[PDB]
Amino acid sequence: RDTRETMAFACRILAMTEQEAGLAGQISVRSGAYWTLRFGLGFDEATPEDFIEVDRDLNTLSGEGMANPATRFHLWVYEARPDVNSIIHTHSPWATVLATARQPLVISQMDMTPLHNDCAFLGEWPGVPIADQEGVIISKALGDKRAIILAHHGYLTAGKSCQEATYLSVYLERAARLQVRAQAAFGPLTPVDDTLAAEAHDYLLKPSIVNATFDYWSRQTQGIAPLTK
Amino acid sequence: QRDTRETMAFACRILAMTEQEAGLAGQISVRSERPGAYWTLRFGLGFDEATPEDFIEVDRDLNTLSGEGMANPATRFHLWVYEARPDVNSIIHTHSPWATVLATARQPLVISQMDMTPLHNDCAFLGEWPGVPIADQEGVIISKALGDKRAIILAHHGYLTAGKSCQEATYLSVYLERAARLQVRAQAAFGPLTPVDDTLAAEAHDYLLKPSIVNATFDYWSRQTQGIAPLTKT
Amino acid sequence: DTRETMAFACRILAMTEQEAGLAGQISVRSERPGAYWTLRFGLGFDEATPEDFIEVDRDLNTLSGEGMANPATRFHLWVYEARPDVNSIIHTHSPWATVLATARQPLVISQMDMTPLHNDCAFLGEWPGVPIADQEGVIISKALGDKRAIILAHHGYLTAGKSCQEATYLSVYLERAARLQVRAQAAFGPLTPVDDTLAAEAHDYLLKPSIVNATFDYWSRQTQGIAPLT
Amino acid sequence: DTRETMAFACRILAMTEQEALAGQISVRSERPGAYWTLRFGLGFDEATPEDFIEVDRDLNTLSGEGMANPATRFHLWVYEARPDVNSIIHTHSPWATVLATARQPLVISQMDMTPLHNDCAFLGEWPGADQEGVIISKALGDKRAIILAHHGYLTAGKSCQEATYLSVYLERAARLQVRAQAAFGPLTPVDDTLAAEAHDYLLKPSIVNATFDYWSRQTQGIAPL
Ligand code: NI
Ligand code: NI
Ligand code: NI
Ligand code: NI
Repeated sequence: RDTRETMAFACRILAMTEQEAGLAGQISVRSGAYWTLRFGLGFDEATPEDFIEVDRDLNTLSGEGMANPATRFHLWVYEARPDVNSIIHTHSPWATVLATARQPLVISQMDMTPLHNDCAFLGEWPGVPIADQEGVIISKALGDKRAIILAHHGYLTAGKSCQEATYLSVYLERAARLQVRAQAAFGPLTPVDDTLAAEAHDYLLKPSIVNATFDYWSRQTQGIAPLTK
Repeated sequence: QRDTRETMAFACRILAMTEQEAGLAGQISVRSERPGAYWTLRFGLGFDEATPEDFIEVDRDLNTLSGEGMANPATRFHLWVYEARPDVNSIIHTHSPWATVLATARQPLVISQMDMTPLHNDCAFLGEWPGVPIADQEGVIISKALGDKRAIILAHHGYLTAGKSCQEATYLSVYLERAARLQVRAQAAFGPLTPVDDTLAAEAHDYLLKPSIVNATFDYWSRQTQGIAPLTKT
Repeated sequence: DTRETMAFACRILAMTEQEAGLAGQISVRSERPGAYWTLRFGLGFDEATPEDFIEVDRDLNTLSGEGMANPATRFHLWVYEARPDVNSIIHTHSPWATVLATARQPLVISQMDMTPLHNDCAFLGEWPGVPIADQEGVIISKALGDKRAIILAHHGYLTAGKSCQEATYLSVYLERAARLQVRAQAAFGPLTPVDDTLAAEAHDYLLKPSIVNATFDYWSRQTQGIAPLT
Repeated sequence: DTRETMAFACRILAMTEQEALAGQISVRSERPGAYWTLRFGLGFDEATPEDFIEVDRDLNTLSGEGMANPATRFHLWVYEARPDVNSIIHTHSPWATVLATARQPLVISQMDMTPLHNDCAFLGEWPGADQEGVIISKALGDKRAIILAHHGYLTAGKSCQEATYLSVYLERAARLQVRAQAAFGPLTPVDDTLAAEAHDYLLKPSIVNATFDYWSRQTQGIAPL
């Protein structure tokens, strides 16, 4: 119940922080099974009852609905990364600009540091590959990283929890927006010092900050009343 | 008739939601079951306010055959596209923000990302801007330049999409506008883009244009326009 | 009817994203000589109601309505005196038109919707700081000449219409034209202008009273809220 | 009244699009060595008057319910260095952070940028509370604002209304500069004498307070016609 509620909030947060590209969004949580948003729904309409548990053959083991067959590749990532418990893939507007231009992230600001030495870049675009080819390609290119920019496609985040995968997704999208806006006006950016970036990376990825931020974004999706007159 | 008008009303709300307003420049039509006629949004209304009763059926002379209202005379040229393209049943024309950047800069789309592929080998580019021609000349110019494509970027003007259904014309419109936004933002920061392989782009084009995906995506966007309740508070 | 039209013009300007603190100005020439209708000081365009528009004279005395005029609108009298054809003036520091003003870049007519400003947008290259009405009015009236709009370097823009509907339509079209030009030049460099003869025909077509008034009425309905489809 | 003013300042910052839990706001307390601030874990968009607490130099809550955001402790060094400052805002707002990330100072080229003319410091070093406070107080000097390289910005006002006004004007000035440079390259600055006159005009209390009250009314919702 807690997992489905967390996944529903993660979906609403991703929709609120403007990540939508038709029905291209995917989310999963490790259960050889995984929890995922049922087929045909967007992140903005997800409720706890829309998350189903499914095996390697995409058979539903718990809940009502069918899995989005495009999430089958997530099993290869979970198999390669025992530390990963949640995966998010979207074609969000600004991260997809970096993907389309074949441009890796350049760590030049405090909030970009959760991706410092933690964002892989897959240069090859295999088109619409089958689940197995995509899983092997993405697991290999991801390596031990928390995120990957997929050239000509979008991005994927891989977190130890659904809260961490969501936090990485939002921070990667905002980091991409900052980099694209800054390079359009001023050209290539000078990165910050690697040692200080690694310290800021560890600071921003502490569970207390990740969970408090996820809970804040969750409250924002529910609506906040203006101050009374 | 009722289902056609309801589909057109949702298409208008979806275009408005996906931010495509430039005054009353927006046009939408659906080929009528009656020869020589088309359904279209009545004059004076924006896409964001369209309801089923705002779609009227008009003839080649712009006489209203069915419904209450007068046609936007600027939609008369659509008849030439329908005549040239028996496969086309719905047309959308707008001056949306990002697609109009490409049109203004005389820059064709460069297919460099998965969601740009429904326009791969499917977007014509009219390089000449003819000013404000009368519907007949506008119709011949646009039908000839469109050829067999699903979309066209009209230099110094905007774009047009031509679908087998109103759902397909809307899907092409949204994907073209988002593809143009991605390209403009990418080129402003990084310069010209590297196009993806043509064969893989054509496969992704065919995958994304399957009727099941087009209709499910149109229905999803239709639900979005109606408002989605937030998750409840405890 | 004048106060209602001005209230809708204000809501339209706020909706179409022109906001910059309380820097906005709007006026309509009064039927009474030497007077003009304007939004009262301290209110933004987004909160304007018909009762917030007052009629004021050259000395900023309130002739009709409740409230005090924004003294920064005094120079509008100089434009009305120089242009008998002008009945409504709008000045704001809208986001995109102000990028052109800040960069000292005139509009380049390269798309259909930019044509209402073709041969109709002056450019004041000098920024006089915070001048008094006497100086600002002469500077702006002289630079505007017979045009419908002017980009004011390092400041913003002003539109001058035969009606409040036309001043509003010019304001929205200028802001969107500036957005299109800035976005296009950032990605692709300087633009190719369209043919002058065709641009003048498109200018006349888009400035016809029927399309100006239908568009103003459409934007008016949008500010009031539209219910989603059931 | 202080907590209500801070609640409106928070809603205005959220409305004028500044969100990155990175946001900080404080007001110097009437009690020496203390400051009022938004409690930990809340964003500016949800702040109510009861969410502002009074805290001491050791981050102990003196008044109200809640714990302070420990990252606000450095505000004490700015208050100690600047007796004229009574409110401080720090955010990583979208456009001001573009300038900070690119190490680009503001170039005063338009009327609404003038409240920052000769009033915006630039800290070039990114150090990754005692060290942060000394570094930021020294770099800020006597200015109303500072762009912090690779980080964000801070404003320091004589009132919460002035800190909020400086925040909004700096973010909009950064947006204007970034959009203009992307399309047209480096900007020509306006005349310094005229910029200083416009700076003084726009920072008059009547304009600052009327503008803050206008933005406060906007956060509450305005009925359509
Ligand atoms: Ni994908
Ligand atoms: Ni058109
Ligand atoms: Ni002004
Ligand atoms: Ni910070």
